[PDB]
Amino acid sequence: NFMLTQPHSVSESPGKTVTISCTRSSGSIASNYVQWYQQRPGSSPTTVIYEDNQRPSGVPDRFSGSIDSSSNSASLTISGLKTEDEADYYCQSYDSSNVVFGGGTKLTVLGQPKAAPSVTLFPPSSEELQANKATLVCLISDFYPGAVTVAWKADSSPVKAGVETTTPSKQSNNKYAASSYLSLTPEQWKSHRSYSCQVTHEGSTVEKTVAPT
Amino acid sequence: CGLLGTITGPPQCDQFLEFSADLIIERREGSDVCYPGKFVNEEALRQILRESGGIDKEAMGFTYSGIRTNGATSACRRSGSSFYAEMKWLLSNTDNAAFPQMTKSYKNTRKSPALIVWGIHHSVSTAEQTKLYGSGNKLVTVGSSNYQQSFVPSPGARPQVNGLSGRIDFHWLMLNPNDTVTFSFNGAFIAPDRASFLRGKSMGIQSGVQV
Amino acid sequence: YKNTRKSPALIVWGIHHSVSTAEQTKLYGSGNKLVTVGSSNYQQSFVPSPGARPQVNGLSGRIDFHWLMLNPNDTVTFSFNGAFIAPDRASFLRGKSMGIQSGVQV
Amino acid sequence: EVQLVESGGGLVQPGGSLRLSCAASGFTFSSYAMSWVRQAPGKGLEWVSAISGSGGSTYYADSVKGRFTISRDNSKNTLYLQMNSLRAEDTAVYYCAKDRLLWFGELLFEGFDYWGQGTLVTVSSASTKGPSVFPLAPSSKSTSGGTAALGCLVKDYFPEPVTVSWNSGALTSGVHTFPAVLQSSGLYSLSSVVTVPSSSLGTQTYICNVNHKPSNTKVDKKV
Ligand SMILES: *[C@@H]1O[C@H](CO)[C@@H](O)[C@H](O)[C@H]1NC(C)=O
Ligand SMILES: *[C@@H]1O[C@H](CO)[C@@H](O)[C@H](O)[C@H]1NC(C)=O
Repeated sequence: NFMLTQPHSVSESPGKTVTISCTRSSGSIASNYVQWYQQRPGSSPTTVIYEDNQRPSGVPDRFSGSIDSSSNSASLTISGLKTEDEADYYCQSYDSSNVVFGGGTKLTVLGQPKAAPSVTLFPPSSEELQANKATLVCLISDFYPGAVTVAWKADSSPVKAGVETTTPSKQSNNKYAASSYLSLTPEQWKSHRSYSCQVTHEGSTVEKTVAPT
Repeated sequence: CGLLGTITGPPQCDQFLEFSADLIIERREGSDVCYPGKFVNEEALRQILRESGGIDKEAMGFTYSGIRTNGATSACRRSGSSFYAEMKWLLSNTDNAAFPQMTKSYKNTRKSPALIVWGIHHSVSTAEQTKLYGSGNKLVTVGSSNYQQSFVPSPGARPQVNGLSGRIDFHWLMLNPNDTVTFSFNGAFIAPDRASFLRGKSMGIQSGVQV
Repeated sequence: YKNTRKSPALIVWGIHHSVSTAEQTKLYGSGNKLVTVGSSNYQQSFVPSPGARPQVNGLSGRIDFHWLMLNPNDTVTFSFNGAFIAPDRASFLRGKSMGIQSGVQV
Repeated sequence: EVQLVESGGGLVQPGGSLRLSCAASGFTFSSYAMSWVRQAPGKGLEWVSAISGSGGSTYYADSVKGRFTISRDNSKNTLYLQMNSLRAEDTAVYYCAKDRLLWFGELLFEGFDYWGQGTLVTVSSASTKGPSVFPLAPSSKSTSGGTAALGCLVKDYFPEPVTVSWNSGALTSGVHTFPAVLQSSGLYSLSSVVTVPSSSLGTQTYICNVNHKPSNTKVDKKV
């Protein structure tokens, strides 16, 4: 089969115009139909596009579908954003008997100026190193919009096993917060040269590093 | 099995692709098609088959290069999705949405005239047509020494039959011995895999009574 | 349209052949127009033929009519993007009669 | 008005079974193929299986093939999904989605047009556990504009909630207790940190007060 790739974060101001792209790894994009589902948080998904451009009855004309065969992409487009358009947007396509879902895109209507996140990275405590355990804590606070990507690196190299990342939730001040805990064992902790927590927000990366002692 | 279903081979007619008879009986429940469609000049072809004595099938030996030849649906269902056993639903590439201009030809080396059949697909919409056979104006031509005719697909919504609102139009000519048939097509083609020859003489009837 | 009556229905439609491709797109917009008619025992498709023609009743256009007969409970379905003269009423036959052609008095 | 409704969601120990049932109404149920879509709690959509209008053809996804069995009863306008040999990974929200075609799995898929409200299937060997608190020590007397970062780490606790106060409720300004993460083990975990002046480092005592009621485990910890 194949895989579809949408951005994690998209943001714009009310009345402006966004586009959410969806790129297909293998096989042409114009070799089967593409959908666009939208999921407002706490509700089931609903379908705003089918057959790559068609609006169901009851979908505002500001939603449009598209297919760019050159970039092998399908692109949703929303004109004149409302506040109720804030949701997650999944693209979908099809193969032999396989239904491929996009990663999902978080569409944020800016209600306050953007704020880069604040990263605070802690090593494992010497006490947990006595429990023969080791845990890295990457605390991410005071960012808007509420979309981040957390990547861990073992001394120069991606490490995805043992990571647990929270869904961003709103703080008291209408800004979002998240956490990410990498689980390790003390033998791997003292093994490498350094450990890093990379937080990606709106196309900017804030990297922090820790080390044994 | 419908009497015309012996030529195309829908799932009902799998046991009647090469029959040989003196007396042929059609029943009221016989359907020539699985994927909805109908034969141009159906009755003439039925009248030809009723006195045919049977059908002999010879592979026409078309080879297709760099397109999709597995076209299938769950209307013509044998194992899972399938299609007519004597024909092939030519689609486009998964890699590229193009259907190359193809030229496929057959020479009747035999002493008896050959029953050549083929289909033209009328997709549910131009969207569907462009998704299967690629974008652009689609055109299929057929030619021999006697017969010549060209076909363009007519996409549109038809009433639901076996779940499909599309239709296939089945056409046919009879190649004389040593003559040649040639198919130009850049999409919307249901190509024949095997040809059909008449085994002798017979009589067909229509009835609903015991044998 | 579905035939809800206990007798075959008579469906008639028309296609409009405009005087030009300009006339034709004025009425129905730009594009290529195609009408597809389909039922169980019937499937056919028609294309408008626009172009120059001599006048008949001072009109250079034409409207030709087509017709099938819907068997009971069979559904007819049209697909058109222009040049369609749509039927409003279907016709049902009443029984037996006899037709003649004559030029004398009753 | 087309409306779908799912029932049967619950909590299941891994290695167990559960029979979900989606209820259909407002359309001709026999002539529209049906499918089951799931969504992990905080992840994307994932199609699970599908079934034709007749019910003869049944198509499963790879991740669930052989363990899941889909079926339907066209007379009861009801859909079913038999989930067997359940795992932690299969914990998600399950929707029934009306397909646009009669047949599934043929050359072309027009998507779904209606989605049921959803049902939560949770799979975890949920043994109630008291946390184990660890101190998050501050940096080596390094600071930014006077600030500093130290906190307490609550680890491997179940179930929610816990309460973390600092110095028996004295320290309020500069504290931030983060939401818990539901890690792979079926358990929760969270932290809480304070932004303190870098001067008092080494000259003051900061005590964090963790209270877990269901485990009756309450621990004060010093950084
Ligand atoms: C057809 O051609 C073959 C040789 O190519 C020849 O033997 C045969 O007589 C021909 N038949 C007719 C009817 O022309
Ligand atoms: C036509 O359809 C109606 C409604 O389903 C049915 O009651 C009736 O028996 C049918 N009659 C014929 C002649 O098809």
